[PDB]
Amino acid sequence: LEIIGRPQPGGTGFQPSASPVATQIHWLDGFILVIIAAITIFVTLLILYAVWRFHEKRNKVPARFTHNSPLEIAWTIVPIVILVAIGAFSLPVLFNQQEIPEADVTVKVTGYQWYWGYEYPDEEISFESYMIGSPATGGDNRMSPEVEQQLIEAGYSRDEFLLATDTAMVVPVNKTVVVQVTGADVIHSWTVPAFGVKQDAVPGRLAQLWFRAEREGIFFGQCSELCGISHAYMPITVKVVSEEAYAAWLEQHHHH
Amino acid sequence: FTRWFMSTNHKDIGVLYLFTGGLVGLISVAFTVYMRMELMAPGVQFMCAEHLESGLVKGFFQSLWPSAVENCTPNGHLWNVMITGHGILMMFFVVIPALFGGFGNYFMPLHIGAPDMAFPRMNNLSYWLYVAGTSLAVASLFAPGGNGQLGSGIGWVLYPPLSTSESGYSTDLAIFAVHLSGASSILGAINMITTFLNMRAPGMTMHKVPLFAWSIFVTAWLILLALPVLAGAITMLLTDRNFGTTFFQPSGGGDPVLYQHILWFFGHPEVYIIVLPAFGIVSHVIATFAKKPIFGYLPMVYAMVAIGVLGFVVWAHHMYTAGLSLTQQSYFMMATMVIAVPTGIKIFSWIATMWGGSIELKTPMLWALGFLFLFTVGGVTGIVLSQASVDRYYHDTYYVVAHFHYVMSLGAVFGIFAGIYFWIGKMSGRQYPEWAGKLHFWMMFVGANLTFFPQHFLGRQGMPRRYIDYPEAFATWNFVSSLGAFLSFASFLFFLGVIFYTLTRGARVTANNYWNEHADTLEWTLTSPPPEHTF
Ligand code: HEA
Ligand code: HEA
Ligand SMILES: CCCCCCCCCCO[C@@H]1O[C@H](CO)[C@@H](O[C@H]2O[C@H](CO)[C@@H](O)[C@H](O)[C@H]2O)[C@H](O)[C@H]1O
Ligand SMILES: CCCCCCCCCCO[C@@H]1O[C@H](CO)[C@@H](O[C@H]2O[C@H](CO)[C@@H](O)[C@H](O)[C@H]2O)[C@H](O)[C@H]1O
Ligand SMILES: CCCCCCCCCCO[C@@H]1O[C@H](CO)[C@@H](O[C@H]2O[C@H](CO)[C@@H](O)[C@H](O)[C@H]2O)[C@H](O)[C@H]1O
Ligand SMILES: CCCCCCCCCCO[C@@H]1O[C@H](CO)[C@@H](O[C@H]2O[C@H](CO)[C@@H](O)[C@H](O)[C@H]2O)[C@H](O)[C@H]1O
Ligand SMILES: CCCCCCCCCCCCC
Ligand SMILES: CCCCCCCCCCCCC
Ligand SMILES: CCCCCCCCCCCCC
Ligand SMILES: [Ca+2]
Ligand SMILES: [Cu+]
Ligand SMILES: [Cu+]
Ligand SMILES: [Cu+]
Ligand SMILES: [Mg+2]
Repeated sequence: LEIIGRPQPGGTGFQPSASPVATQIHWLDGFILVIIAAITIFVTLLILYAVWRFHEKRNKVPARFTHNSPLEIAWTIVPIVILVAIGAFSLPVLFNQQEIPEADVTVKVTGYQWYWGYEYPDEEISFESYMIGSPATGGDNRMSPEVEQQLIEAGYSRDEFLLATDTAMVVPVNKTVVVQVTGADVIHSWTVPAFGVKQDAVPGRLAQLWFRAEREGIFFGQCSELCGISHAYMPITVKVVSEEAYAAWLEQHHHH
Repeated sequence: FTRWFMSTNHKDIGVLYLFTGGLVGLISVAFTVYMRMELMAPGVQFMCAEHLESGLVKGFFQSLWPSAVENCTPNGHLWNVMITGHGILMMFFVVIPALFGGFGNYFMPLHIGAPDMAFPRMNNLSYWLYVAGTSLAVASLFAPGGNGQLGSGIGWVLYPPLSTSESGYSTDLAIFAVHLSGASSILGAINMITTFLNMRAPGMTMHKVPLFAWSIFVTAWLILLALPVLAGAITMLLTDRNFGTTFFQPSGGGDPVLYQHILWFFGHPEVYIIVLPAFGIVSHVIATFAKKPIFGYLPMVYAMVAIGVLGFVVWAHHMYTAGLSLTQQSYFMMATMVIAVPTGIKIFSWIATMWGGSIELKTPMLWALGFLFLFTVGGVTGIVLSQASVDRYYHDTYYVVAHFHYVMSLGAVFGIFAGIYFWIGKMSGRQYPEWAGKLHFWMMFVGANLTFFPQHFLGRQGMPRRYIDYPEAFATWNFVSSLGAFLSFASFLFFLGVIFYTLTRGARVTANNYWNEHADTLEWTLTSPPPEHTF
């Protein structure tokens, strides 16, 4: 499997998209980015122009005006218009994100200090997922030869340290996955940037998110609500595979 | 000489707040330097569990020198303690005390022609509550805390159940520190409001009050509503921890998310409490050095009032991933976008004020112009964040960290520096050296941008907040960010040099108004420093 959902060295953009929701986020952000870069360049060029043109050596007697109605009209309406245009594109995306469709695959995720528990209620599969290099795998949350060895054996490399876990959440490509998220002890947050999803894992609440992965590969997230000493050390690995490979994975967990 | 601390004069209390805020600021900035040392490179090199075996002093000193990864057992608890300490000091014990307690107490009575505050003994008490709060916050760092170590690793906003299950009593001390801060702020606010309403000089009508005085007045009102709400939230944490309540514990039918609603109901106003006095200072400075009256005086007042008011109905934009319904998310998104309008507008007014002026680029003016740029860069990423669908990706990442350091942290700081250079001659009788002012400005301006701009990239790449260590791929922009922080630190140490120089051997101020006629508010009609008893 190709490692797709990961930060890349010196990156400045989003992680690659692997869901239609992530694609919508990338587009919406790209659209807002153009506007805000324009606003920022505009404001900056205005300040710099005003300082050059009206420097005390160039403009010796200051004006005294404190009003300009056309300008005050324009500079009020234009911001209002800009935000309405953004909201018009933005709300449908929000609606697409938060309206949970019918699940092909259902996973229940529980955050613990400091690891994730996964349950597939339709399959009676359950397991825990620890950072490779956490005390669970014999480490103490740092790189070491032993840790690099474990990364390699699990199908990763040194570069995936802090991202890769001992077990992955495995799902089939092009299927609707609904994830039910809760916390066991404190608040955690479950996220996969490549899917455009994030949901706090709050004790006493079960909250839902969805994604449909549009290509096979490996995708990482990291716990996104401070939850104590090993917050930095309880990541998320999702493996998106063929329908057949997913079935094979399921059968491997079936007890006869 | 320690008859400084018993004084009830608004000018003396203002100076005490400025120096104290400055000293606490130095401590909190030093925490950020250590933070950026550890974040400079992937792998943990400084915050090693091995340093705990040593003494308190010896452990401290070993922790400033990098170890090989193989000799450094990562200690995430110290990271969390430091960032919690950094945040709490800044939000409760640095910038508001400097702006509201410092410049607010010194200048608001001067600006409205009031001899002193309505209740001077209460003002003195507000200062001592600030000092007691600071003392407890700092003490908490050395008190038995989470994970059998010292200090609370819980975030400046103290989310339960983490905050309620943190061991030891470090967290209870932190909560008491915040109570004392709130009490200081509330006394200050009572004084500011009473004075502003009852003690204006004859002829000083509501429409003749300077913008800074207005900014302090609006701020004071936000404090009266926001701070008691925070007092409730944290008392509820205190009772969950010590007195058997389960407000935020599911086993007893509580809801951790309830805490968030109450905390952020204070929490949003808090950021406007921070920035409003900076808005005031920016208006005075730009009007002075553009030699031109402020563009739209009444719109400026109304915008501030409107922002202040709307700042109470947007809180849940801090909670988009916490489990809010689609309806809630949509409402808070719209409400947040609305408040963006009067806020963003004020930038146009400040530029219009410069426009057609006769501009001198002295130090205070440089800070004000820096403010306009940084506040804009920060404000526009706020616009991005308001969109809940996009916040899904950015929430609890370094993109949010970049946002609020630009808009809030640097906004307040550039406001503070603008005030200090503007007013130091007035307050002390001594003038700062102009070349050093400007050098400070440029070092800080370049440093701050190097620190925070790369953090937008870290956030886009998915780097979470509150992490001691990070995947190798985040290395480049973390390294650049850290070099920026070290340069900003150098600039701040230079600043402290500049202030020491100014106060001990700076050129004697001889004029009442050492700027120009367009600095036209009352403090510029008094001597430098003003008489003991003014008006
Ligand atoms: C100075 C204080 C300050 C100010 C003014 C702002 C301004 C804004 N903030 Fe920021 N904010 C903080 C301080 C501040 N913020 C802090 C401290 C946090 C997080 C704390 C923590 O978690 O620890 C935060 C976090 C935060 C979040 C939650 C992010 C998250 O945790 O996931 C959101 C979401 O809506 C948000 C939105 C906005 C918006 C839309 C604005 C807008 O009001 C900005 C207005 C826009 C501009 C100033 C741009 C310039 C505009 C023009 C020149 C013309 C106008 C044009 C248009 C409106 C198109 N902010
Ligand atoms: C006003 C608020 C303020 C200010 C000024 C700063 C200043 C700085 N902050 Fe801070 N920051 C916060 C508020 C602020 N911060 C908060 C609330 C958090 C969240 C904590 C949490 O996660 O819970 C945070 C978190 C935070 C993080 C993320 C931590 C994490 O997620 O793990 C980082 C990372 O580098 C950081 C860095 C810096 C740096 C390098 C500086 C500075 O070094 C930048 C350079 C600036 C200077 C050198 C100027 C200093 C001047 C003053 C402070 C004025 C003093 C007063 C007088 C002179 C009268 N801060
Ligand atoms: C959205 C971005 C905006 C950023 C802000 C920068 C723009 C500011 C431009 C101000 O424009 C000036 O406004 C004056 C007042 O309206 C006009 O004076 C006119 O009106 C005055 C009376 O008010 C007279 O004194 C003058 O002679 C007469 O030219 C003047 O022509 C015009 O150039
Ligand atoms: C006036 C401003 C004052 C601000 C203070 C600034 C202090 C600067 C500290 C720089 O020290 C560096 O720290 C790195 C650790 O981040 C070390 O990285 C190296 O050594 C580590 C082991 O210690 C390895 O893990 C790293 O990969 C390797 O790059 C590097 O040798 C060392 O030079
Ligand atoms: C811990 C952080 C360390 C921060 C780094 C500090 C770097 C300081 C550089 C010192 O160089 C200074 O440069 C000034 C500017 O050239 C000189 O002023 C001189 O030049 C000015 C020219 O604008 C004149 O106004 C002054 O009167 C005249 O003294 C000044 O003598 C000289 O010492
Ligand atoms: C961590 C600590 C970092 C260091 C911080 C120190 C910052 C403050 C240094 C101020 O430097 C002074 O500036 C004066 C103002 O420019 C100079 O006066 C010079 O210029 C005047 C104005 O032309 C003349 O009248 C004077 O005689 C002539 O000495 C003076 O030499 C120079 O020392
Ligand atoms: C491939 C995407 C690169 C885009 C990086 C620019 C992000 C910077 C955001 C902050 C802009 C504030 C004006
Ligand atoms: C091989 C060791 C490299 C030496 C670098 C030491 C870093 C010194 C940091 C001290 C700064 C204190 C604020
Ligand atoms: C007095 C001449 C100084 C040299 C010009 C400096 C330009 C000032 C621009 C500052 C604006 C920062 C955004
Ligand atoms: Ca490190
Ligand atoms: Cu966690
Ligand atoms: Cu976490
Ligand atoms: Cu807010
Ligand atoms: Mg969060």
